[PDB]
Amino acid sequence: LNKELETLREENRVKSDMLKEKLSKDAENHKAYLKSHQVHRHKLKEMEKEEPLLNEDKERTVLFPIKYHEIWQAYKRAEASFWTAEEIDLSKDIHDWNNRMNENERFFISRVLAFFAASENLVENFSTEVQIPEAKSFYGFQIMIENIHSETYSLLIDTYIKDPKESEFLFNAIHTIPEIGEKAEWALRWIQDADALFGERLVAFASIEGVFFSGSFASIFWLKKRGMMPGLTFSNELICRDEGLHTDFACLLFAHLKNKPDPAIVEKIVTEAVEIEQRYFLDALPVALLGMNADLMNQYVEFVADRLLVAFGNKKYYKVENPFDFMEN
Amino acid sequence: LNKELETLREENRVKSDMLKEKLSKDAENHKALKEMEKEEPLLNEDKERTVLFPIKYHEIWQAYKRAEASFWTAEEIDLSKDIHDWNNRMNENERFFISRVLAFFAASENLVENFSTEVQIPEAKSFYGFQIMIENIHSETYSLLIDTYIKDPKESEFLFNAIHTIPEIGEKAEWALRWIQDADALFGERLVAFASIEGVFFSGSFASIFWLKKRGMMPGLTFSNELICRDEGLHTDFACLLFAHLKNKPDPAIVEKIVTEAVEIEQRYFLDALPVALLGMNADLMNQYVEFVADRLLVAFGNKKYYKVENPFDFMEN
Repeated sequence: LNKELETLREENRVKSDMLKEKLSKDAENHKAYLKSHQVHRHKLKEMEKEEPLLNEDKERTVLFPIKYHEIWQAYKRAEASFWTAEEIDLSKDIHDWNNRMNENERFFISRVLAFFAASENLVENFSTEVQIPEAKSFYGFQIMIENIHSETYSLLIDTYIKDPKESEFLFNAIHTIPEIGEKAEWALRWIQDADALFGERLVAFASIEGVFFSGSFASIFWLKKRGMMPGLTFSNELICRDEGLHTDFACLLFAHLKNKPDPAIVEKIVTEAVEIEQRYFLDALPVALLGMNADLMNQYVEFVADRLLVAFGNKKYYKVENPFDFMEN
Repeated sequence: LNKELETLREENRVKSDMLKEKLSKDAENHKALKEMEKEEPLLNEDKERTVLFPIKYHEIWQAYKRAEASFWTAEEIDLSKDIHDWNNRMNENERFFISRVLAFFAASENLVENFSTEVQIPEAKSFYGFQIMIENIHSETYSLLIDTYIKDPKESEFLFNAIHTIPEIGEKAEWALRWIQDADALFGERLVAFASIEGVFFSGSFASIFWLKKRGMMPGLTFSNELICRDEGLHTDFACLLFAHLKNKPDPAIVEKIVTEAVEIEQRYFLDALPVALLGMNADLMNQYVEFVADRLLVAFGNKKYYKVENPFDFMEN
């Protein structure tokens, strides 16, 4: 019952709040920062109008001579990976859901799906900006391929849970998770607020594809090890692959930026993400529920962020290592 | 030389201007609902939904799947016998008309900024997402093509210079600022203008290239030109489908007038810039096709056939 859940959250109530606190005074620490940099950020955001990645090269309509090979190469690498939800064999799955997965497992996973099927930016704040065809291609496909992800998670939810009676409780007891709110505030902070430099939004976006969900991906690769939910594992593999292709791209584009953000920010955006992500599992879904070690999970998310930081130019802040070998890929 | 070109434009100088004039006083005739818009289901989020499956809008969805299942890349286009036919089978007149028709394709924000952004139904967003993605492959294709047949950028350059002096581009431009880029421009009207961009504003080139299929040539081109057309149709049809869900539809007069102004700029594309004669076609029949195409769209929108002409081509029977 909720009993164990309680014990489990309890074991990680201390660490949770250590974070739950360590975020709060970030809504302020921010107002503080911006307040005293009103002048500086103006200069940057003003020079923004001069980043090649952000201005049309009207000396071009040929629409081929490949100027940005590195980018293009990213488009092709992803155009070549197209896949639909109907390639997902979901047969042995329904079986393992009732005769192999215990009560604890049928819970963790159900919730982790409900998460995926919940979480404008890509299009309206990025695909619109960026004046190089090479990149627009990548983004278009990114938006298109992410819509297939969305279909997938629902198909899945809709395959395993056949009693909407539950499916309903499920989604009700999912919008009370303090993490959603916190994630929300994390976003209004670096993304939805104007006067928010492009380069900073790139770090926040890559953090959404590369950090804000690395915890669920691995949790599902764990089910692969104990050979189960074959269909899920398969979709969960293609998706992860994808969100990686996507994260890497942000990095690649960051690189073309001339006026990059202050390393401090790059590190702080990522960092605040990690903390909300770890807090996902030391509060809402305990990885213990499916045989995982909370300490190692926390450690992975840190690894993942660390990895991203280096991709961005900053330096490993965590300095932890890959606590999982099945995520070696 | 430019001589024949002149004779050809000449034969259709009278008809051209008839139109060239019949557009001008449209920038004025124009100068001469949006609140309820906020109440069209297609335009408002149904927050009583996250499940992101229960298929509410089957008609739409069906459109998405029908198009998700048609995915194709530029690298499936065999462009071998093409390069051959471009030099040893196509005459001077043909190398010209086609070159220019490619340069056109490779020139012509709306789909996304105006539309994909509006329309609060997932079923539709999926379709649009794929639409934007698949249209980017079209763009790549036309350039690949241009880049395969024309290997001397020295030409490729003249080509693109003597292509931005075409009065049609400007006119098409004004046609757009009129129904699309101007604010206070009802959604339903922009749908008619958008469908006109996928279904009418380029029907003339598609057919012109299906004509090369008849006389068996440019096999690669014909093939790409087939998949693309198929696509832009899937796309046009969709607009119609969405128009249907609208509760406050535009005044039939507008629906007819937007389409109509399009047709005229489209016909004028070939009675001024590229004469279909150049590749053995009959300007009278072309003009007649564009009219057929528009006519067909009007009925799709609910209006009535304004031209009443018929399909002057059997190879476009599809």
